[PDB]
Amino acid sequence: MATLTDRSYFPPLGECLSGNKIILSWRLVATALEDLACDRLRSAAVSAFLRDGYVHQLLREPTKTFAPPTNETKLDFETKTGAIDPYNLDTIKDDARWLSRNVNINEVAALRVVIIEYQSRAHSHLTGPLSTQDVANVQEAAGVGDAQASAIVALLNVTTVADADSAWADFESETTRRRRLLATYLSERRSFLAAVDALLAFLLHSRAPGTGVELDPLRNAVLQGAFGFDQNAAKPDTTQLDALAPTYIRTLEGCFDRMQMAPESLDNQMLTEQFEVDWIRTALTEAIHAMSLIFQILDLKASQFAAPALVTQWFALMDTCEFFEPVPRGHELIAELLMPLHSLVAAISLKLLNVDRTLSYLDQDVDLLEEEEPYLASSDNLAQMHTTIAAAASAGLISTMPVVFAWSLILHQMHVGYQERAERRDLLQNQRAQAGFELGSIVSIEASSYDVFLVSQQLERNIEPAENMARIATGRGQVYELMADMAVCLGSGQLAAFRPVLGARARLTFQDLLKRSAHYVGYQAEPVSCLLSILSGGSQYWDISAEAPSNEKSALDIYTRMLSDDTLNVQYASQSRNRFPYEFLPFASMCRILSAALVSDNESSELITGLLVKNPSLTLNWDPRWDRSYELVFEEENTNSFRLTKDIDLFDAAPEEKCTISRGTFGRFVTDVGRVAKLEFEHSTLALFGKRLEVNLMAGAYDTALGYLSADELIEGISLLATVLRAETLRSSKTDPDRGLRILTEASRLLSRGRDIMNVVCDTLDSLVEEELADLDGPKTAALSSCLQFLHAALPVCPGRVWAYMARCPLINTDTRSGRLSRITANLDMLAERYDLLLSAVKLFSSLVDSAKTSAVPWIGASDKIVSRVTLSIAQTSVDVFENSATWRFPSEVDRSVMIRDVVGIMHKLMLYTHSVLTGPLAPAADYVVESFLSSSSSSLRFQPLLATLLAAFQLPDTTIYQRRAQIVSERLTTVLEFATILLRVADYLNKASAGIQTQLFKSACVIARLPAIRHSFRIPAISLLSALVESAGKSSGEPPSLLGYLGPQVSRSFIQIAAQLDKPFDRVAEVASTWRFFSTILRNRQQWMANCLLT
Repeated sequence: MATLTDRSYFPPLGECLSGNKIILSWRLVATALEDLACDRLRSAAVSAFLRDGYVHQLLREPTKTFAPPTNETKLDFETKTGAIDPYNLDTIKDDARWLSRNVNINEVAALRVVIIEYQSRAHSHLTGPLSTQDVANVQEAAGVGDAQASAIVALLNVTTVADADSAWADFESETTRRRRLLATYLSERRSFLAAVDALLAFLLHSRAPGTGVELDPLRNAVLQGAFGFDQNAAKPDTTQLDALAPTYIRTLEGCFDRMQMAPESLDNQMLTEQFEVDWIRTALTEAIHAMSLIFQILDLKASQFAAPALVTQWFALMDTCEFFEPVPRGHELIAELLMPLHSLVAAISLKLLNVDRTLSYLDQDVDLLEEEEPYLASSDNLAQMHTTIAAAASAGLISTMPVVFAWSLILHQMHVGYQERAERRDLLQNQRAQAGFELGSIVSIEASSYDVFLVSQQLERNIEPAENMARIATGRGQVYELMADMAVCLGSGQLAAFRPVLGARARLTFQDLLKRSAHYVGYQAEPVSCLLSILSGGSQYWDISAEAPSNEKSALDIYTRMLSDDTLNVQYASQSRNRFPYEFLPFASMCRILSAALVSDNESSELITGLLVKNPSLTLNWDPRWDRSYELVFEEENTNSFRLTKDIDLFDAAPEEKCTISRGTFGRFVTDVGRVAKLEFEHSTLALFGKRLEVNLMAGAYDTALGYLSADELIEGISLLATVLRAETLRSSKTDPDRGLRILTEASRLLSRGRDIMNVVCDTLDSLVEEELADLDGPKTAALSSCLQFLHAALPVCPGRVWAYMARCPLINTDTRSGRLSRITANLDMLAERYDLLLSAVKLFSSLVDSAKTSAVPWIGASDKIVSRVTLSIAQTSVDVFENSATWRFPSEVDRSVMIRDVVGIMHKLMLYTHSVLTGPLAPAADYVVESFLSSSSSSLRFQPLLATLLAAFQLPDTTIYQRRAQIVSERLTTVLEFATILLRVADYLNKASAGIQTQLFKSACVIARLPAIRHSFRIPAISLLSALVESAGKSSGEPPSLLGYLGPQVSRSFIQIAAQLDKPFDRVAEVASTWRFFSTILRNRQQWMANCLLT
């Protein structure tokens, strides 16, 4: 009746051991809730799991899940297994009781883990180290006289030593099985908290962009069932959701304890080096996902004081855990979790301090809501929080510097409030003094709710401690650089650790700190730069999207607040405009960042674009040759106000294309330390920059009042142009197109000779690259990126112009006699700006071949002739890059993964689009790629990057954060695998090749077949490839190479098992079809050994 049953979460043992019921482990549940995940969340298994009342109890009270053993659970453990070929019930029983004793969980929970391990042994086999023979195969597939070094470092890391026969002897041992049990347990712990975190993100974010987002029935079902939250109710009860925060805060003390010691109840020599890392990694991961949850809950009541009990609970925790700073940090797995952990710690602390509402409340400038109560109301609260934050500031714990900084402001404001009331009181004391010395009431001070705390620390008469905290944090504490890093971590770029939604709401705390510190700090280089970083969040031009972070409206607050918030807008945003273009970077950076981020919000985009087109002022260096073209308007003694008596032209010859500012326009000099003037001249920033751009080309044929724009201003200015063009493009409709068109002509509204901004950027591009033919300069190399990005953005609005220019674009046009300039200029080195340049080219090339597919359905500059040489050069360059990537040194492996995915993608699209455009315009390009890979003159060297992807994928860390990193490696793998399949097909299709490329894939089959046990998204592309391999071998005139032969007996048994386990867990139609395709081709292509293995 009342007692919620365990049976749905833990099926009867018999149905598990048989294979009927596959237990939904937390790992699978977690994967079903991953950032991409959508289809998996629909499946009946997961739907039932999330709708289970028993599961709901674990969600509210996480200590239940792996709760300590009791006689109540010992009893259930006997009952659970008194219901029942030997899978050895006694071995399973032995293990469950061993596990329960070693990590001190209850026998039922241990039994759950034991079965999970048992039902995933096939996966365990494949994730183990390769056999020695397998390594020999990879080595031979690589086979280079020099580039085997990069192959060697990869093989060394794949972990190598095994004779397959004894590997099974190891695997079956009692020791090895129980290490797997510990690892399965640690895996389940990580996944449990990851699941809870991801579940809340799923519930609290309606209208997410998943597949068929009427996942609302599931959302509503869980909300009402687990948290009593009825959205359709009059006033929804949130007390249960709220209760999650104090609950999960409690779990954090545990994570911190475990992070310091393994349970002294665990058998020795389970304690390998591998186990210690896994143990620590789990504790940290649990901490990170709990904190993510806590934040989501706090953010439910944002713009409002948290409950004081919540505020003090958190800071008491930070006190006992020393702000989560002392952690054992040896391995890399542990290392990449530190920044995310610290980011959440800072953000949560800031969220709870709520520096913005706190300062406003102290100035009696805010009215509390019904049940709102600030922690400031109590001196006792403040006393506890103070010593904690002060201790962090004294120890110089780096990650806590934002908290120290925010607190120093709060302290100062309390001190000011006290001094004000003290003077107000001492004034009355002196009025009554005066009236008394003519020819008895001892007037006291106005009472505050924080005074007795102030006195206890002497902060009422001595504010030096607060000043010093700010000094520590801005100085040696490097809080500005620190927040910039946390903003990348909490960003929306490829290095981001968290969901964009969470990150966007968290970065908000950092922005509030800068909003308030601007009162004490001016408009200085550091806070400004930091603010730009917090806004940027590590994004770039390629990340620009037509949609908001998970379609969330409030996720864009951090961006929209730059407009709507009086302090940020006046102190930062409008402040940057008031000094543009005299100071170019900040204003230009900010418009680029905001417009890129605000694409989905029309009212915000119009305000930013409108400002660029209708800009009220202009700030520049005063030309001393204008000392008679102005009269002082008056007051004070004015270095300030003046009025232009004559007209002044910003641009002079040595034409009606000039920038003149009519007389009467008012101005103001802005330094007295220099000669800078702010002119109230309304104008178009874009139109102006376009003309500045044009002047820079003519090399002294013009005069500029604005000066020659430098390399940095060249980079920033074009990127802004690119971004704004791109943004306006994505906002355009079929009822309102030509938005990008308008932006192009608005920027071309001031040029000469019937010339466009298009021509200016293209001429800039060509001129730059002859200047960049010197090749030593990064800033110029970066400017090349911007030109390419503009060209990319310009492609959708005027395709023909871009194609027409690419024909003469010196970067590629190998053309007449190998005039390939991008290759020479990029190859020289492969770091920093060079990578960005090469990426921009690749990305632009990819859009070009995309343009040919939609051209087969304004366009005037595109002819078959031109499209053929352009795409041929692209193919030529793509192959060159792809091949060279083997030896190159990229900034990071994530960066390499982007490069490889996009370069291989280009070549894949060339072969795939050749038939839908007689040879055909894409034919020579497609032929170039085909001939490049089929010729064994270099095929034995042109396979290495393919294998590198294979091994990179095989070594993707097991993490539930850094999902964007995992999506990217997955896209690199998938793209390479699918490219390999198209190669095999085309090779068979024209009967050439077969030979080496097919052979190399067989040599690589040992790695390929292990992929499906690394990630779900790997499964279908890997299997699909092996099927294409088997089908190709069946088309060879002799007897096809045995696939079972290469993989070995045991690996094959495990692989085939998984192809059946592929069908099972989520019931996806696609998974079933790939197993069917694989088995069908095995049975039809003379792989008898594999065929028989299929049935055993």
